[PDB]
Amino acid sequence: SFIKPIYQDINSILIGQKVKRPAAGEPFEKLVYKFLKENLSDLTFKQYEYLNDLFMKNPAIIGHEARYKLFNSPTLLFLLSRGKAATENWSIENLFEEKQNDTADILLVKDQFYELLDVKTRNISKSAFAPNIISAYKLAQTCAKMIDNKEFDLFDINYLEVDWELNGEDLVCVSTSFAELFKSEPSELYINWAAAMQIQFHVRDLDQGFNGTREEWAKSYLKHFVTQAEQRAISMIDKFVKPFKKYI
Amino acid sequence: SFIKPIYQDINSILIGQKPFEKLVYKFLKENLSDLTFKQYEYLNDLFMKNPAIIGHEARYKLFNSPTLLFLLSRGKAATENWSIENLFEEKQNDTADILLVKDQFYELLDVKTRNISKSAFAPNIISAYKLAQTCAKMIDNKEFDLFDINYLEVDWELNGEDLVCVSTSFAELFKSEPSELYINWAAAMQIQFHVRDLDQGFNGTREEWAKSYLKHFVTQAEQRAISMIDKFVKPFKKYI
DNA sequence: GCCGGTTAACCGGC
DNA sequence: GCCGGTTAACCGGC
Repeated sequence: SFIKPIYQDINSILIGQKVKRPAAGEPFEKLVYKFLKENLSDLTFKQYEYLNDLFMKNPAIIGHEARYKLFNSPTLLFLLSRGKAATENWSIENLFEEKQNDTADILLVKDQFYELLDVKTRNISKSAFAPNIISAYKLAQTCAKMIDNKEFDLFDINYLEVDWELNGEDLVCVSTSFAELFKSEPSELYINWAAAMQIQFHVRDLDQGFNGTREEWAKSYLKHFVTQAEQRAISMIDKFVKPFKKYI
Repeated sequence: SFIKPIYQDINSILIGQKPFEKLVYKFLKENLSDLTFKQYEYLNDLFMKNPAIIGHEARYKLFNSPTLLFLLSRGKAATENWSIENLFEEKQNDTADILLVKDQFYELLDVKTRNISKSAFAPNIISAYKLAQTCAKMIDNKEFDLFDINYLEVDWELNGEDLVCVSTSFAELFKSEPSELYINWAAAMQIQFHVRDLDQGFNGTREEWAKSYLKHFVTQAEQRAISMIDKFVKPFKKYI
């Protein structure tokens, strides 16, 4: 993680910091971005801003196929790149904006290594509700592609969690948390199928005691994923079928 | 439906105006004034007219309807903690966007929006599960003629700085062929369609609709289960 | 504590 | 034309 060495720096900056009251705390992410662009400026990219960048760097490379070759990475191409029609229709006069379904919130790159940082926010006033982290399915392909292409030391997926509460007309940061996905026990990940199949947890609750290699983590997760999938399917007959079979 | 017989009306005062939530509530308020509520406004109302009772079990009986209880009501806690000084604020999880009631009959109007600019993506309408429980609750309690769930797609496009409505549709869920409904499990188990595409060729009774939908649901459930294996299992076995 | 269902929509594959 | 994943997080049952 490029952000860890100065996490403490951030915690101090964000704790206390306030924002406008109209996710709910989307402002806080901006602050986090703003901050990063000030201390790790030559590393910081909103996801789309990296695509725009890479395509300006080679204007004689047009069409999707050619543009896709510019990633040097099947895994990354899969996590970061936009559609084939979207990549086709890219131009200086037609840059990428934000995309709702996009993988990361913020991207930290340095010497071909990539940290993909999601910035999650939380209303601590209300009852804890573990948010969607990432698609269990998307993560699955990610792991598969990692294995197939030998890409084991190219990129990390990390999260920052900004805790806030309602205080008058503005909203304030009470605390934060930081964790790294590939440093958690894969088989302890909670997959909520019904919830668009998303792994779920609060960052402060994520464990960081994985011991093996990156490649072990992927196999281990794929193992857990496949296993949760086998079990989810049977559990479906009982929840959504059985209880209703009488009425028909 | 109380909306249909003035849909034409509505349609007129919407095309041309200027992700983005378009009122519609305002209008419904003016015309059929007494019969419209922004949902929670109804709850507050329902409770404000009965200050005589507190506690959640006592207040859940103010629905006099197992089935209505299920869709409109808030959890035991928030109910209990309801006072004329601590009313309900907007909650995202609320079923209806707008609620019209009359003669002890309820129309649950939902207001969808669409950007004709971007390519068509059937929006989540209602949860397949939530709908199955409803049908289940209708039957058990023979509540077949009490409520409708209808919709009102509002289409629009951007123009320099402002978004303009370019048309509106309207459909009735309980007039659609149940077996035609798309249940996209991955999308939180939601029914997916655009209103202007919802078929309306159903003619059977209400009890028949529900019975049918439970058959549809169950079928698509077994179907979804099996297909998890070939999508989420087979493809990764090779890695472990 | 433990657990999992909802809202709003929104892209892109072949 | 046809088909289905994704993002933001969110409440309340027992």
